[PDB]
Amino acid sequence: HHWGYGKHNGPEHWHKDFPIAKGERQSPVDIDTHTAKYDPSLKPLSVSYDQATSLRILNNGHAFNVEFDDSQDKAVLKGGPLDGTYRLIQFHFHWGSLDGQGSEHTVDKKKYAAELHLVHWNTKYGDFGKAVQQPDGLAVLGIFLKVGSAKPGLQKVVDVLDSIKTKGKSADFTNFDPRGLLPESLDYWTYPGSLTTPPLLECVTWIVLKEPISVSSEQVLKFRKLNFNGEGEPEELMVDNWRPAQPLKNRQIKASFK
Ligand SMILES: NS(=O)(=O)c1cc(-c2nnn[nH]2)c(NCc2cccs2)cc1Cl
Ligand SMILES: [Zn+2]
Repeated sequence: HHWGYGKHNGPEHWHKDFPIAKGERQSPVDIDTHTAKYDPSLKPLSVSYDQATSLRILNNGHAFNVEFDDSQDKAVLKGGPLDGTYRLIQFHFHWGSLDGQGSEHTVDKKKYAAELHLVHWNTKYGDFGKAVQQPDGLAVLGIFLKVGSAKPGLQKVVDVLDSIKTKGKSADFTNFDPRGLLPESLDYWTYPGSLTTPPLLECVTWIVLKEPISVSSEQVLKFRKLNFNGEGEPEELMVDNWRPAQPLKNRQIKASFK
């Protein structure tokens, strides 16, 4: 009876196994655009992905992860609110059953169709497992998806999903360039938060881009054909794998822009 996003094991249940679910810095949150303050002291954000080495794509039974070689400083996030160097380890998405829901963060209570999370760990802690035990251990770059024009840089991901339909399936996924998933502007909001999946550790600096990327209806429809189940089990479509907005509590959301 493990956590998930079903009727009986969804986000409202997670506190029973993970009491930090009701903690002081849980994610995601609603970004109230009128309450977020411009912080002119935020340094410019540095996304250095030209040397990124993608390795593999995995269906982990609640999303799919694109994993990178993070055994050296190739693909790194620096600047903005961050002290030091954060190495890209994986990206994944959250999405909906319908275009009107799917994102984890919301903007003035608006839900986007999906949300991309590029997960990075703080290299001063030496490995990801040590970093998630620290209040500044991770940095996640969050990017909203809206449905409209296709995102050409997403299609290589869409086209491999047929090969990882069910939980525990993986496929080689080399030479994927995550720069193709970025919007034009790097304007962002930032706040201290958590993992949005169990174990919900309070170890994340969130950096959420203001500009959404556009993907096509056909692209998001292919996300919704994945399965939560393993092979040879009753089909349960992988949709609505998002945690809703959590209380902001004693936190301020800072804007990089006026
Ligand atoms: N939604 S999120 O707050 O961005 C988050 C979600 C996951 C996730 N959910 N399920 N599987 N991974 C994650 N895993 C990191 C790694 C995966 C494998 C080796 S390290 C990290 C973060 Cl910060
Ligand atoms: Zn995520």
